[PDB]
Amino acid sequence: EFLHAQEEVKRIQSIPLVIGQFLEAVDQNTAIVGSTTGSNYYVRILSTIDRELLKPNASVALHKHSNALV
Amino acid sequence: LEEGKAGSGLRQYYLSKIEELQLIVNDKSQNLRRLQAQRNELNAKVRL
Amino acid sequence: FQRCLDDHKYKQAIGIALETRRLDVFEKTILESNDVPGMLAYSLKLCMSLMQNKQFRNKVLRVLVKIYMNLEKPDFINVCQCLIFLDDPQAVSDILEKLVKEDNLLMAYQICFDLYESASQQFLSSVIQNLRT
Amino acid sequence: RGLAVGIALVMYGRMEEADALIESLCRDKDPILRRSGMYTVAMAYCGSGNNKAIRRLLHVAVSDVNDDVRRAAVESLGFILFRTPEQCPSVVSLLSESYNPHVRYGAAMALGICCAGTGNKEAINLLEPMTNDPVN
Repeated sequence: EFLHAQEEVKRIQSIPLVIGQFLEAVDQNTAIVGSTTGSNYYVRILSTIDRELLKPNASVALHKHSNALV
Repeated sequence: LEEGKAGSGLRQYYLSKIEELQLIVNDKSQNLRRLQAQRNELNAKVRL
Repeated sequence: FQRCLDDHKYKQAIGIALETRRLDVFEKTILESNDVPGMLAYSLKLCMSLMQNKQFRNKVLRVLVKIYMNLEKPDFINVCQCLIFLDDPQAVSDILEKLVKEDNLLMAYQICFDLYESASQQFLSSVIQNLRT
Repeated sequence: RGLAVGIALVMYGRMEEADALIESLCRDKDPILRRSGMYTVAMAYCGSGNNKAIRRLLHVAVSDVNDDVRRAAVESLGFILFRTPEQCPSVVSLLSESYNPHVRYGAAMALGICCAGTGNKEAINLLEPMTNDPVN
């Protein structure tokens, strides 16, 4: 089941991602990102990304439906 | 020796017998708690 | 075992006697000289608590009731601690009919209560059939 | 489900005499009938410290794919170990922290039936985060 978990975490990102830009970080594993569709959002972020690449600004990859940082 | 002949004949049979039976139980509890925490790490992974 | 007889301590004797599955050595250590005849009370709890097998368990349990019948007073504990495991219906009915026969309705009155609380259905239905015979 | 408990209850304290039926119910592809075989090995081995019981009863508790049969596996723990209540805190405590709730459910009622009406307080020590679980 540990290998099932790492697979399903892995295959959430190989997808037609949408691209927004990182805006602000609330805390651990949750932040504010604004999309390039307009309409600024507030979603959860992963545990994969090292958090030192989100300074105030970075173009980021976002899921369509769940809309989280990818 | 009422008990001195009984201590070395029919109690020393028991005292030698329960010695290693204590040593294995002393050994396996060390080995068990190693297996406990190793399951505790991997279960803490999967639930996360 | 003769050294265990020369011990004068016979719980050391009763250990090996239950290891090697021999039972006349079991009978002699309780029908020995007067050295605490409640060794049967130790041996009953020893067979109650830590006996895994049931094949010779009843055999050790029924070589106990040979000395309980050969003890002075039969009634008290031996029936509802041994025979309900040994599930002999008519053995209970006959010896309780014996206890009524010497006009002793005070302790037979006790053992019927202790039988109904402990033992199960169809052992009590089987003995009460052999009651009215 | 009515015949699940019924064929488990037709045998009771046989202690060796069920094993042809015990093996046959566990092998079948019906999940309810595998579940009923787990109740049957409970009721045939009540109050006995059989290593053959607790091995076979808990091997399917970890391995099996339906979750209802995983419960009735770890619910049968107390039926075979109620006479010696010292062992049941030591064997269910790590199963009470599993990843699925179905194991964690039958872990809790295994404490309820093994230590029946004692002041054990070690089972109570285990049930304190159990009543504070996220799952309802």
